Amino acid sequence: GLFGAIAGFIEGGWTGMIDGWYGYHHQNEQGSGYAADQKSTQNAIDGITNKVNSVIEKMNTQFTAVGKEFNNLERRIENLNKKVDDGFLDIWTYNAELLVLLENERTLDFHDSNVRNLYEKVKSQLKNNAKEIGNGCFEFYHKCDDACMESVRNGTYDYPKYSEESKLNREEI
Amino acid sequence: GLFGAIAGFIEGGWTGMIDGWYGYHHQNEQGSGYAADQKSTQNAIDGITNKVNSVIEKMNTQFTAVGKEFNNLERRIENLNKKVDDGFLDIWTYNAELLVLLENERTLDFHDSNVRNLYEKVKSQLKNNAKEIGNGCFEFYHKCDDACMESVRNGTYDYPKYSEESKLNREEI
Amino acid sequence: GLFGAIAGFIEGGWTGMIDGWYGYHHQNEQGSGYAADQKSTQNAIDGITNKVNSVIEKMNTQFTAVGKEFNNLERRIENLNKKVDDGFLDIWTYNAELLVLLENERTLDFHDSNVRNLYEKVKSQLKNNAKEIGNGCFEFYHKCDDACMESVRNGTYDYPKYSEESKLNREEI
Amino acid sequence: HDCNTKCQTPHGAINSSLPFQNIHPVTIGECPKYVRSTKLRMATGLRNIPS
Amino acid sequence: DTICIGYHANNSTDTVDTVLEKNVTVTHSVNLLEDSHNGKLCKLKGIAPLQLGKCNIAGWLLGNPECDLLLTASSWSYIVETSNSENGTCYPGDFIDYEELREQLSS
Ligand SMILES: *[C@@H]1O[C@H](CO)[C@@H](O[C@@H]2O[C@H](CO)[C@@H](O)[C@H](O)[C@H]2NC(C)=O)[C@H](O)[C@H]1NC(C)=O
Ligand SMILES: *[C@@H]1O[C@H](CO)[C@@H](O[C@@H]2O[C@H](CO)[C@@H](O)[C@H](O)[C@H]2NC(C)=O)[C@H](O)[C@H]1NC(C)=O
Ligand SMILES: *[C@@H]1O[C@H](CO)[C@@H](O)[C@H](O)[C@H]1NC(C)=O
Repeated sequence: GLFGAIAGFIEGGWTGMIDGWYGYHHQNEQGSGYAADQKSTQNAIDGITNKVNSVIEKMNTQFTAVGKEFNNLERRIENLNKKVDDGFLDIWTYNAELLVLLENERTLDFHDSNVRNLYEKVKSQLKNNAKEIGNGCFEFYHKCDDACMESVRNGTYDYPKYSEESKLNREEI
Repeated sequence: GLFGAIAGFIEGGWTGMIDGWYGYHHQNEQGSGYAADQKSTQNAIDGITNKVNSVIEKMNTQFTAVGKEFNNLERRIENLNKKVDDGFLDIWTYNAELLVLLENERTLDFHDSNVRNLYEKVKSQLKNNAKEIGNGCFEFYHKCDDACMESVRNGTYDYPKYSEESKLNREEI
Repeated sequence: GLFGAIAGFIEGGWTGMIDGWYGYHHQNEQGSGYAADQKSTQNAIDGITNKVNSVIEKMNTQFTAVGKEFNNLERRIENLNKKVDDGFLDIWTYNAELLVLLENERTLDFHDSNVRNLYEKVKSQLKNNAKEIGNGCFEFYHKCDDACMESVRNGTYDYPKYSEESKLNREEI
Repeated sequence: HDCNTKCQTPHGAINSSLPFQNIHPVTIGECPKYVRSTKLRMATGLRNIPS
Repeated sequence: DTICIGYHANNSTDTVDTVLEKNVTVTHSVNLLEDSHNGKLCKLKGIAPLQLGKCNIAGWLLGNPECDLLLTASSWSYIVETSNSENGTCYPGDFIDYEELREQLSS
């Protein structure tokens, strides 16, 4: 992971999560579960969709191309013609393969990067109210519930509304 | 934003700032304003300049190319010639367009990335003496003035010279 | 540095370190030195090896290509043939050079990025037990020794085992 | 055969809208671009890490 | 009390290649390369090809006596010759500009 998240500080995938590519895990006393992130996932969806389509548009589909015949006094021009056929075939084969190599790296990067963005966007919301407990996990300095879990995934978690509670909790360390 | 800064944790642009691509906002009691960052901006300027020129150098300018005539017993070779003309035209059209797609993504990334670098380079200067107040903003734990504002943009802000003041300020929270 | 580490917050190289591309510096009372990181370095080694080989495989080696002769009533087809020779030569020259430009940027990025990953992976291990003393350096809130230095480079440093000691140390600031 | 295609090759007909094909350089109709490749798979998802 | 950020995963066995590493397993992927076919010679826009079978263009156009089955052909989507297309010029000789003619026939 060029962005250190995937196959990095967040070691694993969640075969549990099946909603989408990026998501949170939560365990409030009320219970556990998975909830994939709409905004990010839909973005990644949209983008990567655009990426495949953009690459494919650059490929005009091939029209009728049948080979040419030549008689035995036309060896030079039959060879010229093979040179062209082989020359273009090398170029398209090289372009196709090289593109797919390079762009596969970019795509995986993209996903790694989106994940890091997510994490850090949460981290900048919580701060004191929770601590970095490793592998993309926060631990709440205060008690929180399922409806509250939806404030996080909302991008609207109210840091003041629990800053009091978390303060006197954190300060017992 | 692959680097989460632009269109990310720093939501907007500053039609106010017209000095350069990257810059700070400040409001000391003495007054408000904008000041673009030389070092970064000039770098980005330089680099992106190099990028356009490098791409364009790779294009040898086209020299005289006029088509060829053929008589009605030369249909094979007239078709060979069209195949070459069309073949090269596909390749250059694909190269041109594909490059510009891909490199536009890289360029925007670059800008996003420079901005994040800037922010974090400041953040590593301030630490305690100020707090992460969101959307690329710091809030000073101590009072500071216009000439002091120039210490920040200087990359020379003296963390010790205000660490005392900020300490007893921060500790009142 | 697109990732802000190299030629960035970590200004310089270590002509001292000769074990590998990425490594730590340490000075415990027992003495100073350099120790390159296996896991990262070997990864970068492996990857960049794959990168060179992958690029080179995409190049089928050139087989016998000798030019063609033509008589003085064959100027059109001699010109067709030159057009093909020149056309393919432009394309391969452009591909070769353009690739190397673009991929050189990616490679350097890669190295910058690996370094940042390393730093941050350490930082997430230490936290309180040490402070960000600039240019990719930590300062231990507790005393530590050569065998302990190997816990860091191990990726297994025991944060609890010194959290006590560091606590009462840090709290004297 | 009594059979319908938008793309014919000496080996047989293709019925696909992928950009590339490695069946035959000789084509009639609207076909994918012939290439020498054996595999052309583009990632869309991310690295699959089950453990 | 906790929350975590994580990424999808599944039972896929799709592998792709990348600059940095070969044979990477991935959650999702499209295949760009078509490699299956009919096995068969079909109609194009509903018109059948002309099967020259054991004749070749010369035999067909000149009317080589072995090519009577073709006498009736008058429209086609494309022309097929076969490894057995040898009945053409039954009386020995050159067919001048034979390849141009074949190229002409092509449209
Ligand atoms: C290619 O073959 C497939 C079937 O093998 C066809 O795919 C079908 O798509 C049509 C039109 O969108 C649907 O109504 C069918 O139900 C699909 N088939 C199946 C089995 O799901 C396609 O029509 C074929 N095209 C050609 C030109 O032969
Ligand atoms: C791609 O990865 C797969 C799965 O990890 C590998 O599958 C193995 O292939 C070997 C060698 O042919 C088999 O004998 C093993 O039984 C397979 N192992 C597993 C875990 O499925 C495969 O090695 C890789 N392919 C290449 C070309 O490297
Ligand atoms: C993969 O997932 C599908 C359902 O999404 C399942 O039915 C299929 O059998 C699975 N394959 C494997 C190998 O687990």
